[PDB]
Amino acid sequence: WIARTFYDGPEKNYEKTMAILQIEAEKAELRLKELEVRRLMRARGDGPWYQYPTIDKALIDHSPKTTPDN
Amino acid sequence: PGIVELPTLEDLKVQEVKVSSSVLKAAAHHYGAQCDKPNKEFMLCRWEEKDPRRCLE
Ligand SMILES: CCCCCCCCCCCCCCCCC[C@@H](O)O[C@H](CO[C@H](O)CCCCCCCCCCCCCCC)COP(=O)(O)OCC[N+](C)(C)C
Repeated sequence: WIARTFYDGPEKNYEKTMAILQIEAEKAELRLKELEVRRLMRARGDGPWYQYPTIDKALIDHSPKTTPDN
Repeated sequence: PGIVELPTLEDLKVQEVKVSSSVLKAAAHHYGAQCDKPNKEFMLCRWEEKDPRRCLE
């Protein structure tokens, strides 16, 4: 009576634990991947992150400048 | 890095104009009216090449 009224079967806890373990394992591998990606991006600078600003080339004046040799 | 090339003195020899600034100013308008084509060609070459060594002729 106690088992029927207050508790459930072992399969419920078993599968819940499996789902939780899978979720946490994916989270851990994602954290490692994010750390590695951050390290590589900061070391190289070829990714969208750590793109420090540079001088815009649209500000340059392309016209004769009173002197042929610029 | 690299060697700067410079034309020899024989390439820079030419019959200079030995008149003063006042003489040039007196005929400046007529000089510009008459000698416009070679001067404009030289000026265009000067602003296009951006190199004095490319406009001696
Ligand atoms: C002859 C009898 C001998 C044995 C006597 C046994 C006595 C048992 C009383 C002790 C109860 C405490 C154990 C569990 C309480 C909470 C556990 C909880 O999970 O159960 C809830 C149910 O518990 C009851 O609602 C609460 C128990 C309280 C009743 C005790 C009686 C005396 C209380 C005094 C009240 C005061 C009244 C006013 C006084 C003036 C809901 O369960 P649920 O999470 O959905 O489970 C889902 C699985 N399903 C689908 C199979 C159901």
